Amino acid sequence: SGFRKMAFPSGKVEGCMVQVTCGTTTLNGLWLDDVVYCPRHVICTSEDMLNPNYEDLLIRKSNHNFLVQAGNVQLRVIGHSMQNCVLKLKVDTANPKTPKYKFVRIQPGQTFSVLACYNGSPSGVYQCAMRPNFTIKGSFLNGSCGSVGFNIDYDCVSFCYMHHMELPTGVHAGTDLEGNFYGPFVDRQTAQAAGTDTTITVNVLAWLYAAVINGDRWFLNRFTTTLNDFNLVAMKYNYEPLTQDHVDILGPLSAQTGIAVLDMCASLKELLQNGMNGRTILGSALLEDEFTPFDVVRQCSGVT
Amino acid sequence: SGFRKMAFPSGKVEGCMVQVTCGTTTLNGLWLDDVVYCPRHVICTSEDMLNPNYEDLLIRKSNHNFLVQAGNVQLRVIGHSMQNCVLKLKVDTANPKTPKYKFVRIQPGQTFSVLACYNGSPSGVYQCAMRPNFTIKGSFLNGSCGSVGFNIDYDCVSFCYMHHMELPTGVHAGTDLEGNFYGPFVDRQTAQAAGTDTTITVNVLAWLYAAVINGDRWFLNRFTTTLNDFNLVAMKYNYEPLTQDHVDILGPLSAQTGIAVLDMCASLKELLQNGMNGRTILGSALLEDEFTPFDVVRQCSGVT
Ligand SMILES: *CC(=O)N1CCC(C(=O)N(C)c2ccccc2)CC1
Ligand SMILES: *CC(=O)N1CCC(C(=O)N(C)c2ccccc2)CC1
Repeated sequence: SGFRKMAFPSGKVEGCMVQVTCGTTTLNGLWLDDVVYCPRHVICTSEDMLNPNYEDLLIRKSNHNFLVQAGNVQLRVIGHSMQNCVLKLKVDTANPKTPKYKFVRIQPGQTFSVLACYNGSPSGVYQCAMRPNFTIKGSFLNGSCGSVGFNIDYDCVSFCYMHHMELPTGVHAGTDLEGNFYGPFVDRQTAQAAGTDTTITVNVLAWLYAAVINGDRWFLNRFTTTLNDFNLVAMKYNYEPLTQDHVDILGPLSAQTGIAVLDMCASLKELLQNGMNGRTILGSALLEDEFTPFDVVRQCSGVT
Repeated sequence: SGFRKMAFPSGKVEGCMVQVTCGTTTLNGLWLDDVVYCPRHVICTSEDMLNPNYEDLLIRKSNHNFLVQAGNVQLRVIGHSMQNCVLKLKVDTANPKTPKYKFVRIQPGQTFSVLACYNGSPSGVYQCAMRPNFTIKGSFLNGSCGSVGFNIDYDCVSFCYMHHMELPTGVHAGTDLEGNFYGPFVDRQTAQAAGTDTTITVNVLAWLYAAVINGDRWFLNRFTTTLNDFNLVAMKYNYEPLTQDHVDILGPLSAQTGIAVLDMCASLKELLQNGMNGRTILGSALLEDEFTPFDVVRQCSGVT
């Protein structure tokens, strides 16, 4: 028992982190096979970032300008191309530690682990969620750009995120591994405000199931609700509307605990309308929304 | 910017996890050099655990009874000995992936990362603290025993914890790597209740500094306090008494932010006496105490 915010083991991704330098700028790169992926803003100067024309700035760069270092050994760059907002630096050596991998584009509500790196060196690992406004609440300093978000399915790493920007409100923006930003964010230093940060309703319900499974049951009540009734309450509190897909996705947890999804919705409805009353659920004083139903199932069963 | 509960990169420790089986029981073992460390309760049957005489149960076991498997390759056991509550299985092969390491016994308030494993396979990584009552709030299922807690100082892993028990209240107990349990817990299925779970005051103050550094400043007030006055309030709310050592330990953070430690104590005093008033600090609705001043400094600067 016990339920914790748990990141995937980072070993497989640590073996992929390299340091990329272009001029005065040093950020991280992901080394898979003979390609190093990194944010294209590595070629910008602090002046360029205000309004950069990346195709133009890239014409001024050659293979030898991209300094790629894996630990203390330098990698030879034999090609360079821009794919959307990432650079793909072809190296002469395939990464011997390349795990089995996929590049996936996740949806908001989906969670992943971030291996925070600086100078191609990993510093820590934490669990994030792609927020419904396509931002992530990360922990990234200068030098952390190029750090990746991933999920692991047994031995295959599904890379979903690469860090690019910090919005002036402290939230983070980045791309999938094809260089397409999540949401409307651009790799430009401009006025990009994040939209409403809605709460991931299905994730809160999943975490309520995790709590019942681990002994925290005080919030269970004698009520039920409907999807439409619950949604009126979810609307009021800036929660994602609950769909029959989310109800179906919650099925395995409903089955295991014996609590119908709509009854758990009525518990969540009461928690929204009345607060926690100074109580906690899984050691938290607010409704946690960065555990998916799959994360709850994984942790509650011990998937490796 | 952004502050997250961050675990150390788990790569170095993943390469040490092995599966240990003794009879019907399968748990995890730590493979460093030619020794595999595992909880001594691996030799118990569910009947034995009520009142086990480990020296007696161990006489019935030989080197060939300890089945040690690293991935799909079996390790030959050439020796076995009991050190306090852990078994040390000498193998014929030194772990090629043995990182630089230390075995350290941490104090309560100190934090570490747990690589949760099942059948010698890592499932996830999360950050814990050794609670002042010598328990940890982990996430461990059956099969997770033998999972370790660690800290990393550049390339040296300091192993501090090995999982052994789950108390009937959902909290966890284990040993350092010399087999000595933290606190008064024993590897016996008996009535072991955890003591008062006091809040790690110095860690809360450190996390308040992390919050100011990242933009959350609403809780800052026009008050100050003394160590003795603050301690009257800390006593009332089951907080650890603040010492001049903790004030000194907070020095670097006080210096960086310009907020005197005692002024931050007065902010913490007001938060204790008045609550958060439905507000949050670093995305949390309660006072976080599992970030040490060193963790705040590390994350706020990007130590790899
Ligand atoms: C996220 C990251 O690693 N980086 C973005 C900020 C950047 C930096 O420190 N400065 C000042 C800069 C350089 C070039 C272009 C814009 C801003 C380091 C890399
Ligand atoms: C923590 C851990 O991995 N283990 C302790 C519980 C144990 C188990 O499932 N049972 C039923 C058991 C076996 C032997 C002795 C006591 C309890 C699996 C290992």
